Amino acid sequence: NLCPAAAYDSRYNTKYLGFFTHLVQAQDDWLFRTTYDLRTDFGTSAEGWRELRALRDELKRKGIELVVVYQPTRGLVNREKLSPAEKAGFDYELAKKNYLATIARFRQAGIWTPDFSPLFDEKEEHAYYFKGDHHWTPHGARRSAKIVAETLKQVPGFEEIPKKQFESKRVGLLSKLGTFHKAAAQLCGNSYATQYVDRFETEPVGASGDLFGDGGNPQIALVGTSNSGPAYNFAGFLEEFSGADILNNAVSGGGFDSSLLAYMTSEEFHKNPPKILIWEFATHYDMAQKSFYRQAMPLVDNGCSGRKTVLSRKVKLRQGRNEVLLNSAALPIRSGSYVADVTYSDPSVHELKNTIWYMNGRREQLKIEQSKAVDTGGRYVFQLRNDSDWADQQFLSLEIEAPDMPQGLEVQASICQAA
Repeated sequence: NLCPAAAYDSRYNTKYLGFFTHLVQAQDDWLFRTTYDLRTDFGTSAEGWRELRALRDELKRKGIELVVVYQPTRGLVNREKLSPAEKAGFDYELAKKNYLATIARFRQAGIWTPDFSPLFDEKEEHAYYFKGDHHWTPHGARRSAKIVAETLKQVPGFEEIPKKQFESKRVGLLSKLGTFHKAAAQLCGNSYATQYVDRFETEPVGASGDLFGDGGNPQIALVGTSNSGPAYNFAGFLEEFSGADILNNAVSGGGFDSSLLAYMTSEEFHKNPPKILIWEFATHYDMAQKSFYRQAMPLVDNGCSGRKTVLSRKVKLRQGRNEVLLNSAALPIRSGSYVADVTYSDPSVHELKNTIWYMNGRREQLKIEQSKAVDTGGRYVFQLRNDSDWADQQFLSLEIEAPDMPQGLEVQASICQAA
């Protein structure tokens, strides 16, 4: 039913289109993406695995256990919706093997990791995935949350977490015209039916003993993508099957990084850290991205908050370059053991362009893009570079390139010792 042009990866050469490379027509109105859905490669580089373990450890030091929800591919779960040709062409066993190996590597990094493989190659009346979209249906989210809940119960400390009874009810229908279907419409002029599935919500029921473990506060937090959003009720099913409150901090559009970064920038996170942090994302993200970890690591301990700065200053941004902090007294500030903490006056500024000068004339240009949908109060936090040959350098200056900058916009920067 798809037009011939749809079969060529080079036809998907744009921003919108690159998320669909390339579309194939399966049974009924099922579409699959070859590179996203029918992939056989999973995981990350050795550096990625080291960064994941380091982050897990930092979290563990703070009394936080990490659970990763590694959402499986549409190909692994809904294999059977493929055409016989496509099914024959999709190396399902290789994909499954590589996926499971990746799950094992998560575990080896000290991360609790639910195994979704019993859901693979499913035969279910309510399909795990939408026909022409990248989101799971609520039923998919539900079957996933049952397994995750089983992992949560194994997590050290889970027994002390306050327990409640939750019930999930269907409260309406959820309409979705899938993104793959829309992409195919743009490419081929095709037209696909909007899907309507069961929409669910979850509520506490019963009496208001076990409710008061850990003083009664919620102890489990969820960070994630649009998949953990309210429409699919992933958090609600987690509560239903686990008996525990789930603080949902998912960010739609946030991808791999945004939700967790915004959450760990929040004050409540550092005031009352969760015993358990659940982290949900899919298989196409680059898990080794260094600028992610440079923020996440120092964010575990609230950057410079509560702790004395060696330098601190507030300047109004001019168009272009702004020198923000200058070590004019030539104080001892070793890079690979120092941290930056920075706050815009306008919380709607979702981009930060930094230049870091050292006493040897070298420079680092660090550019941090933040999701449009989050609000960290305009705050950003990052470690000074500690690559092989940078950790040793003496800090000289921090400069900030102005953002469509709001008028009057100022910025507050501070540099502190790291623990």
